[PDB]
Amino acid sequence: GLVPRGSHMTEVLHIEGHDIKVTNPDKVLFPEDGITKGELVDYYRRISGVMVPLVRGRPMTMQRFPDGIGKEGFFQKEASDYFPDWVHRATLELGKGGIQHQVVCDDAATLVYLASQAMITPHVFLSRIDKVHYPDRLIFDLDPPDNNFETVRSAAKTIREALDAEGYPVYLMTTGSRGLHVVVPLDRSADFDTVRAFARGFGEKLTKKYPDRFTIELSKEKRRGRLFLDYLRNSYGQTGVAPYGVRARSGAPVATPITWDELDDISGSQEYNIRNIMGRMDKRGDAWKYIDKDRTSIKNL
Ligand code: NA
Repeated sequence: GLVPRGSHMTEVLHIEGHDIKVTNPDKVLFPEDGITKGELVDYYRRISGVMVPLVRGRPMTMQRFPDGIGKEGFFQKEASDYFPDWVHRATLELGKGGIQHQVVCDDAATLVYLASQAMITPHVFLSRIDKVHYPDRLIFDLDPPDNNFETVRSAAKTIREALDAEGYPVYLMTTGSRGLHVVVPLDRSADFDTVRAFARGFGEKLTKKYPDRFTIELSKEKRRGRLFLDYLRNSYGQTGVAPYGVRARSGAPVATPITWDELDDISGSQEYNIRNIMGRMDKRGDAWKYIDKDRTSIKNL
């Protein structure tokens, strides 16, 4: 279950002053691809320059696969006791009662260390820990009911035009699976309840305009094949796949920020993957480089 590549039993990377040990780097995590633990860590190391700004401050849930994606992996919200103290934790009060300590990935060392701990996919809050109930992202999470990319691509364009028509900045990323997130950056002046009411009301208006096409029906059977305008990530405690996060799918696809024009150049949500994304970055640059400069507020409050 190796692709031997000359690695030592343990490689030590030196990132931002921290020694990060990568044990068994030639262990295969993607069996159809021969993508090893080391190659995954190297992906997160080179992508860190663009990804760190997009995940810093966010409570992060880890989807870890110590034996690769062909075997069972797990979600983990409570930070491991053995993570070094320089890996930031956020202290969160559970609605249950009591507290949870989640990782916050505030720098490249942390990102690389989490990859070395077999994190494949990071999932992050729509808010940052210094104002954890006040999102800086509004997400519409679009998946096609027919598993056809054109279905989600056309919905994403219409939704973008509807938000652009109201005066909002609209950003976009693939999820590296089947879907797209349409994203409005926010200035953190409204709390989640306000943002989510907006998102639901917007979805409701869009549904009334295109009633055979879109739905906000919460029950899957009532949808009757219409695309769900999923506003439900806009709550405290919800996560979305991190921008530049790897999915646990063959080919190692990446949830990639893309421009609206680029949406027509691609063929599907898994267009970019750890092995072809560097060519993309070289040619196109980070589509979300200025996302936070466009941070805005909900109109008519
Ligand atoms: Na939100």
